[PDB]
Amino acid sequence: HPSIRYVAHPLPEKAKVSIKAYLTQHERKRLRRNRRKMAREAREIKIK
Amino acid sequence: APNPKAFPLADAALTQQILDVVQQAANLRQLKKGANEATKTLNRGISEFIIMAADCEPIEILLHLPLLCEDKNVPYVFVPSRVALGRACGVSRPVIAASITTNDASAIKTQIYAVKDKIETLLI
Amino acid sequence: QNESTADILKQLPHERLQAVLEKIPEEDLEVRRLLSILKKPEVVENEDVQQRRIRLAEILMVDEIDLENIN
Repeated sequence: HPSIRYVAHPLPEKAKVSIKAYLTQHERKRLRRNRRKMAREAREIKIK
Repeated sequence: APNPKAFPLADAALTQQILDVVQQAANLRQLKKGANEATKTLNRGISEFIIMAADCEPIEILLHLPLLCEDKNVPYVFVPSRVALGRACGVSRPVIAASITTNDASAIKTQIYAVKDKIETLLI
Repeated sequence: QNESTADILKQLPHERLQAVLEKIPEEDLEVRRLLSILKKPEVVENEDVQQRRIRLAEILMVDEIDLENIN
């Protein structure tokens, strides 16, 4: 009943994970320096 | 796939855990970056385990290490991206191989043994 | 008067970002999803939800692209 003539290659059957990106102490210091520079210039020019 | 040759290669979740240990030991100064310092940790024998990079090219320069790891009987895994690996090591320039070293006073020691155990699960 | 305080204040880089932060909704899956689609890093080393929202704002500011432009 089965077919000898041919050979099957069926069903190549087969989860998102949040990618956590760390970073350097240089980009932490630079990042905080930029944020506090934005807030500082915002409060300074605002109060000006 | 990141090359046919490099084996074993972890998944996204375990890669996330391993990179977490990379950053943590990097904050505890228990890590040694680079292929040369990885080799030094392997020769000294203080290396808990070796992480290496899959996407690096050429692959051979990271393929000298697995022989040395199998010689010293130390576990090793391949994170997919050297950019994410070095980014976890705290260096903008992508790092290929990192090494978690041994400290008896380290607070993360249990974490290192758990991750190391899952690595030994991957090794085969 | 000339150069109205609203024009200078909106021209200020921080407040121009703060106006964009008001346009973004605050949700874990939606804030996270916009980063995932936007291809920027989904999670940084350690951040509060508000800080992730701040990274949204900053990335939309530097790239000069808005939420309606993305989706």
